[PDB]
Amino acid sequence: GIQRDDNGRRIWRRRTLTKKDDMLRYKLQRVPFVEEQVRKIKEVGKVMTMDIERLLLSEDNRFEFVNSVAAEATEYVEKNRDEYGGTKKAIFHVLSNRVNDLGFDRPEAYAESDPYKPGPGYLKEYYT
Amino acid sequence: FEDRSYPIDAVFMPVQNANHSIHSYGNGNEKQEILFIEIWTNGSLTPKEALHEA
Repeated sequence: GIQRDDNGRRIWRRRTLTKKDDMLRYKLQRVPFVEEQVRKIKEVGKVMTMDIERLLLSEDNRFEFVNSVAAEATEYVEKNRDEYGGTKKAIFHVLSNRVNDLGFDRPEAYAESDPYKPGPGYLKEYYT
Repeated sequence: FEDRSYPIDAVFMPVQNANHSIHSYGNGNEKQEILFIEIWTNGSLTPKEALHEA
């Protein structure tokens, strides 16, 4: 097992696949043309939808999950009243905090803004 | 067609894909729209250079 040659450096057998996995070729690839789709997914708020499903996989009962989130949200508003109700929503803050607690990274309260707004007074108009 | 030269059915498309979208803004009666253009190229041309040639 333990082998040292001449100069005291231990020499050892590096473990390798030494076998063929056909799943390696056809699965570690990528589609190149989803930039528009990715940007709309974030725009419509679909990312938090996946995060909610992620959090519910760690929960035994979805009704106690709902109650716990509301309880945590109530605590945020009492602690800092003026920071919530506009661009930052307390329930959205709770959900993003709970995703970050798992070690993943999300923007605070999923809040994002349009960088191409042509100054104050201008509202983006939605094409139904 | 002779001398045993195999034809190659090439698709001439240095631009792989292109899309456009429009954002509309307004403050009262004053309207204003913004045009976005997305360009994908196969590297034989930059997207900015493709925009100029188009």
